[PDB]
Amino acid sequence: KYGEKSVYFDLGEIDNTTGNWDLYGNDDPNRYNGFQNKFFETFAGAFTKRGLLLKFLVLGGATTIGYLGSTSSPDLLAIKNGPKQVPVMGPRGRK
Amino acid sequence: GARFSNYEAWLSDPTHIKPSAQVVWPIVGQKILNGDVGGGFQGIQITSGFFQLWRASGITSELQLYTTAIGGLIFAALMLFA
Amino acid sequence: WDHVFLGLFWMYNAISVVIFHFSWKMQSDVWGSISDQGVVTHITGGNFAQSSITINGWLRDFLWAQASQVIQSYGSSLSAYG
Amino acid sequence: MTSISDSQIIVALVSAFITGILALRLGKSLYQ
Amino acid sequence: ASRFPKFSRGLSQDPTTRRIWFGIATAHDFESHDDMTEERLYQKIFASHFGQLAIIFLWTSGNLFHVAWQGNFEAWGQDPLHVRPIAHAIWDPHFGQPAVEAFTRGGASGPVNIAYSGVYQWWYTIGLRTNQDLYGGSIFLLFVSALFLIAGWLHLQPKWKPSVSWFKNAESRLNHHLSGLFGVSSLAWTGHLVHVAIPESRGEHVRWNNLLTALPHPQGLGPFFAGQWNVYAQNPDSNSHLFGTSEGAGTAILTFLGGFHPQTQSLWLTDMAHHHLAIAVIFIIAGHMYRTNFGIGHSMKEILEAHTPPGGRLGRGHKGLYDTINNSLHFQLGLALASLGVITSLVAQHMYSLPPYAFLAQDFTTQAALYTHHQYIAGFIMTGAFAHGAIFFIRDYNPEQNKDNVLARMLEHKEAIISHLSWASLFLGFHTLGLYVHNDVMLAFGTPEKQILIEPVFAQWIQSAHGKALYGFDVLLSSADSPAFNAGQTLWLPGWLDAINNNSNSLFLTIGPGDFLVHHAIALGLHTTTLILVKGALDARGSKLMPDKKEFGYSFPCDGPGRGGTCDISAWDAFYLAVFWMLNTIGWVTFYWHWKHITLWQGNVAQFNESSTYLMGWLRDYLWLNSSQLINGYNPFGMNSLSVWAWMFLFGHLVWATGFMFLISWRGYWQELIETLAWAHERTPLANLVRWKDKPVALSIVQARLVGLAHFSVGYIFTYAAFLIASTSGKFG
Amino acid sequence: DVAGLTPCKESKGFAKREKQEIKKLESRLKLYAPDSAPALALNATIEKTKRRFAFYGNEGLLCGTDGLPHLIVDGDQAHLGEFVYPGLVFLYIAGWIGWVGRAYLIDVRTSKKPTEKEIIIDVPLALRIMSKGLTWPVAAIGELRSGKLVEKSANITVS
Amino acid sequence: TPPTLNADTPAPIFGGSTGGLLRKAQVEEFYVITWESPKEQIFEMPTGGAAIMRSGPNLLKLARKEQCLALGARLRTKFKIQYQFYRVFPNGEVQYLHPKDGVYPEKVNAGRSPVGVNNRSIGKNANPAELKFAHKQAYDL
Amino acid sequence: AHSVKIYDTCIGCTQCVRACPTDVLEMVPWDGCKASQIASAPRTEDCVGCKRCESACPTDFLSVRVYLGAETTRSMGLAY
Ligand code: CLA
Ligand code: CLA
Ligand code: CLA
Ligand SMILES: CC1=C(/C=C/C(C)=C/C=C/C(C)=C/C=C/C=C(C)/C=C/C=C(C)/C=C/C2=C(C)CCCC2(C)C)C(C)(C)CCC1
Ligand SMILES: CC1=C(/C=C/C(C)=C/C=C/C(C)=C/C=C/C=C(C)/C=C/C=C(C)/C=C/C2=C(C)CCCC2(C)C)C(C)(C)CCC1
Ligand SMILES: CC1=C(C/C=C(\C)CCC[C@H](C)CCC[C@H](C)CCCC(C)C)C(=O)c2ccccc2C1=O
Repeated sequence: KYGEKSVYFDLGEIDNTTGNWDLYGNDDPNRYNGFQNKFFETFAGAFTKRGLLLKFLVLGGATTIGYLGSTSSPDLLAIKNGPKQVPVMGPRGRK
Repeated sequence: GARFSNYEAWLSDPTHIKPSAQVVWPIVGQKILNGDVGGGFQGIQITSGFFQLWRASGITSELQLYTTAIGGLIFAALMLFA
Repeated sequence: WDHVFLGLFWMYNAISVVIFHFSWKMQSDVWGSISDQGVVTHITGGNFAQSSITINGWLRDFLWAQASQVIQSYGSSLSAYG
Repeated sequence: MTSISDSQIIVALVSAFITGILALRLGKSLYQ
Repeated sequence: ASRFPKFSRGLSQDPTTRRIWFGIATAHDFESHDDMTEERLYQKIFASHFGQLAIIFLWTSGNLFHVAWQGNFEAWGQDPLHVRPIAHAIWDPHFGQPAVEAFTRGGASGPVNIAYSGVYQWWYTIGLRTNQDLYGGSIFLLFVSALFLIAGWLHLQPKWKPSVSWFKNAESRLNHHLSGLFGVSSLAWTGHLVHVAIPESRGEHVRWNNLLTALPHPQGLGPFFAGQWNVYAQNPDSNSHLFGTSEGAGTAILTFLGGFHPQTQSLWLTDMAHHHLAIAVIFIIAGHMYRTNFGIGHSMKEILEAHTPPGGRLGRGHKGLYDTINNSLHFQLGLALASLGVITSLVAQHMYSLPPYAFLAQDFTTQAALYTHHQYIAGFIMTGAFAHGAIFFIRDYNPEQNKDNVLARMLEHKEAIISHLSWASLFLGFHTLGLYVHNDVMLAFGTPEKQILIEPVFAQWIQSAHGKALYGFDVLLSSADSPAFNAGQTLWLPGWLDAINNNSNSLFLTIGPGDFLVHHAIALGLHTTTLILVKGALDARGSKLMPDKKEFGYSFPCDGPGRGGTCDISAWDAFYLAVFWMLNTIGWVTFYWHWKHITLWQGNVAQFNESSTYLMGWLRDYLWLNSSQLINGYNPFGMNSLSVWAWMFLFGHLVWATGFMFLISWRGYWQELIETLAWAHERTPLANLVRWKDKPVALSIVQARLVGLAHFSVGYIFTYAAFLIASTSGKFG
Repeated sequence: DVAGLTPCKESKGFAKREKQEIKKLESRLKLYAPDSAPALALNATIEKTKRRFAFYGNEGLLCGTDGLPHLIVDGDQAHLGEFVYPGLVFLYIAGWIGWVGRAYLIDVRTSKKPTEKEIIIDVPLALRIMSKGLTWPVAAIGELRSGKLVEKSANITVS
Repeated sequence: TPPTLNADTPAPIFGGSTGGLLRKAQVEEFYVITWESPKEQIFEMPTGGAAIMRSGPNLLKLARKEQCLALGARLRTKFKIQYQFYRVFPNGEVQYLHPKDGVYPEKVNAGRSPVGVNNRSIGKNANPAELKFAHKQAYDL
Repeated sequence: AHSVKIYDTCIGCTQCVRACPTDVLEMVPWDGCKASQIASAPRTEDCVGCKRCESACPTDFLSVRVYLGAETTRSMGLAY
């Protein structure tokens, strides 16, 4: 898009020609407070690495799921509570 | 409905006589389809609601229905000619 | 043309669900027999509210229950329907 | 009258893990 | 090679989601991989077969372990007729308390599953008694699976890789396989029976610690080497014998009684011992037939060449077939699949009528499940045999080398074969459906005496020839003057006749007009499925509509809309069409078996004898009648133990319905819809931040057919399995 | 008798079924006037049922346990009317129709425009061919022996 | 013939649509079709809708070669208009494509060499079993 | 990456070239037919596989054949 006339094809401006624009992209550098950034970059910056994040996520999820499953109280889960009534006999007297 | 129905008997007793306007011939055991709809009549019970429409129109005899049928045939001939 | 061909199937689906809803709701909540003292007994006894919230409820209490008449109509005047 | 001991379950699980390692080796050989 | 389909370049370079689907779908077809040689093909197949063996043995070991750990095998053994076997325990976090109460069956302390595979009866019959036996078996099978995994890895190594000539040694492989794998295996099984399992049924306990000192017979091996083989059959078990105890127990190890054990209603163990011993001897003898390194024996190529009729009615005979079969893996696969399908159908037919396991034939649900399972397996196997035979015609067939032999002359009169099959199918269909509809009309009009009821006199005559004295034909074994009856009246015929004249078991059930009509419908299904499969196989190389189909492979969508339209033109599509007919035929067979046995077990055989002659009788008295407890598994008033089967029933109806969507609606609609979806995604704020890696496309035509058939078959199987299990377990009778 | 089947006249269950059907018809009859048309129709049905049962009993049909007639088709001389005679009649009629159709097709094949006669039937020629079909077995055997029934050079695909 | 170049010619009078270019044109090829009109006329856009072509040179960006060829076929058979189209790559490379030697493909022209021609009938192709464990396809022979 | 082959039974009626929606085919001078021209397929990289050329070919069996093969962003007919 040269834009001077009804011309919309221009090899000089190929990003305009192909319509490769940023619709809402905003590049103002000032968003947050300095001390907020200090705190968040100090604490949340540990999880930046991605392979370590994968390993930590998998190990933590496995540990949490196993601990909750194996230590859940009977008053919460019915499967751990177990049966409380007398069993019912089968049709032909088969138990 | 003028010739193969129990419309008059139904007119007498609307709440007990089942409407019926189709009668089958005795050929291969088809007799069993002629049910006991009431009014001393045997035939297939119909669900098209023509008896109710005719009663709302004020028709009380088979002669009026026969006249309407003849008029309908005349109108069919007129449409074909048109 | 093939889009119409598929729209026909989906129209069939929609209308089938609509007529099933009408039949069950009417039989369960409107139609019925009334006796002295104005007590109303419905054909299916008001089971639409509880049994229509599940697919199993439909399958058991509508198709299985209400098809007993069509599959037992042999030997009567309703045998043609079966 | 028997009910399977816990050490028997331990032995079964260890054997299953070894068999899984062997299966992993065979699958790696097939892939390559 | 670079991307996921490492074996395919064309699929690797595909920018769409079709790459993943087709990489999954073509992974195990080694002949199509890039740069594939014959040697690599054979070695990869051999290692894959080792892996399959390991998987099978792990499956068996898992069954054994889970039964030993969470099952009531010993309690069931104490009271076989009053205890329900336990398959595996349940740990579902999504349950509520009523379900936990409802699924606590057996003597368990929690929710469990009742087993319908019949492994309790099989394991009890072969001498297993406690949980330690099952645990030892599980550990041993783990070791065996590990051994096969090591074997596969080793025989893939460069030092230990076999050569192509080794894989094509047909005579030596058949000699070892026939001798060892059959005869020696059955001889070892006879050894197990005699040495361990027969003493177990008589109250003895023989294990590895006392195997070397517990004599199977009071005078062991004396008469065997003295020629007095009859000493081992002197004292069989009494008719009052109690299985597992010494009350009325004999000392014979190889009897030939014939019939059923009165208490367990199954075959005698000593009969089974002499059977497997005779089979072992026959197979070991039959092994020493083909020539190998020792200069004696037949040569299979020379046998095939010699057999050729003079006068040229068969042409060049079986000439050239040796190389055609040896060099084609698809020919071998088709032959193996056809044989295995026939054998599986034989197993299914001969196990319900001659139960071999103690306490079976009283567990009705197990019997029905086993029959249906192996019959569906057989149907799928037969369809696969025909499919891989069509693949042989397309890929491995060489017209010049098979010049005027039987194989080429089969392609020669293919139109005649297809025409006469079409005639047979049409004849059966017209006249069978006509009789059913005529009977329907007769009973609708209230005149059931006007229906055409035809007595199956040929099958009744055969039944009378076996010794059934109900039809009054008095022929062969039914005639006391027959030479056959006199010849057999001392060896096997007392017990066999007593079993066949009993009308409570399933040994040669009584038959009538309904049975006639159903065997005729089954014949219709068989001939029609054969029509479809044979038409696909023979017309695989080309037809009038498309004379060069062999250049387009086994599977391709179509040939375009030209020449009138060529949808479903390949042989793969004939497979696709025949799968539906296979499912329908097996459904008819299983429906017939299940209804007849339900009526037999309830004692009301008259309902089947009267209602099976018309189709409304089937629809009213089988399906609608027996679906009551199934559909009442869960209701607004609570839930039963049949809740899981009701849920599976609805699940199957749903999946079967979903398959119709892929079966009916084709691709272009979905492709355009996906195009609109892609436009929508590229133009949405906060969603443009995420980009797909593979361009989304609709499924392929063949892929759509396959997915529709898969959803269809899964729905079919799950629905019928749920209905069968629930309708047979709600009553247990 | 054959396969343990009793004759219909001797059998009980055949008579029970007849009694049940007559009783049902009379129960239906109880609702109408004696001289009305429904009564006459029901009486006609009753007489037809009686005649049918008498004919089935007297014709010599075997009867099952459930009380219904069964058919024997193995070739027995005492039951030829069940299968063999109607089979021969059907074979005659079907051979007639097939033979005359083939003859008409062959005669039309050599025409100015065979397809026009294929959709619009030449009624006189069709009637002549149809009337000549009485002796179709003799003509069929004649053309089978004369070598004018089958073809040898037909279109086939790539084998 | 010497293949033509590209320039800055006006586009047809179109009001916009949702059937235009997408990210594929940005990260892959897109196509441009050029033609000359004697008068302003209304024509149907291959992407849906109606546009007005200018008097003189015209230029139009399209996403597929099939769209360009369909529009050009309609122009030739309905307006008697000669047309060209090219292929444009993201880096700026331009490839001239349709009248490759200036003559439309349905007219025989000298200097063209056969490609893919087999000197036999379709029934003389070999058998797939003969070319087993080889990379040939029996129609490449 | 489909493959299009022309066989020597061609009569040079040019119908396939006119039917092609992506300009894959073209006519080439030839000897062996009355029209003295034959079809060629140089731009097979642009073939979509529609098989209109096969539908347009008058011959007992086709003189132009299309063998479907590896799929590409041009063969799949993708505008995105
Ligand atoms: C005596 C020596 C011997 C033995 C024991 C075997 C045994 C075997 N070979 Mg083999 N082989 C041999 C010599 C031998 N071979 C020689 C000399 C050569 C080279 C010339 C080969 C070359 C060779 C190749 C190339 C391949 C094999 C394969 C196999 C295996 C086939 C799969 C299988 O387990 O089927 C088991 C089959 C049976 C047990 C037969 C049972 C009979 C029917 C089917 C059932 C009847 C039983 C009864 C009714 C059911 C009871 C069941 C219960 C539930 C009640 C099998 C283990 C294949 C394999 O898997 O590789 C690992 C394979 O690809 N062999
Ligand atoms: C009865 C079976 C069945 C079902 C369920 C569907 C389902 C669908 N069809 Mg469909 N179709 C069918 C038969 C069926 N079809 C048949 C026979 C035909 C031939 C006429 C068609 C023809 C057809 C056309 C032509 C169109 C559809 C469309 C649709 C979609 C509707 C919109 C939607 O997303 O629904 C939402 C609801 C569902 C998908 C079902 C509910 C979700 C279930 C309960 C599961 C969800 C949770 C699940 C457990 C997730 C966990 C998974 C994990 C455990 C692995 C949906 C995928 C339309 C479409 O594309 O939609 C835009 C469309 O245009 N179909
Ligand atoms: C002149 C009539 C005629 C004749 C003699 C035959 C003869 C034959 N047909 Mg054929 N057929 C015909 C008409 C005819 N056909 C028509 C009209 C159709 C279309 C429905 C078919 C469809 C058909 C199929 C699908 C099959 C046969 C087969 C066969 C063979 C076995 C017999 C059979 O299955 O009959 C079956 C007959 C029918 C299904 C329909 C019969 C229609 C009757 C004859 C009336 C039509 C003819 C005409 C209207 C009569 C008026 C003529 C008048 C002007 C004089 C045999 C060669 C089978 C075969 O190949 O086995 C080797 C087979 O599979 N035919
Ligand atoms: C106000 C006014 C006015 C007006 C008027 C008017 C408007 C009128 C009208 C009128 C009219 C408008 C009339 C009409 C009539 C009609 C009729 C009368 C009809 C009838 C019909 C019938 C009877 C039918 C029958 C039938 C049936 C039912 C079915 C089918 C068959 C038939 C057809 C037969 C004027 C102007 C005067 C002025 C003054 C004032
Ligand atoms: C396509 C193809 C294929 C396939 C094929 C198939 C798949 C077939 C099948 C077939 C079959 C599936 C068959 C079956 C058969 C069977 C039989 C043939 C049997 C017989 C029997 C008998 C004969 C018996 C007798 C007896 C009796 C009755 C009684 C007792 C005694 C005795 C034993 C003597 C292949 C691969 C080759 C390749 C080429 C192509
Ligand atoms: C619905 C439908 C689609 C659209 C359906 C698509 C694109 C499938 C999308 C499935 C999504 C990705 C979910 C799949 C979930 C499955 C339960 C698991 C898939 C298999 C696993 C092994 C991954 C087609 O593309 C089509 C093409 C040709 C004929 C008929 C049809 C057709 O019917």
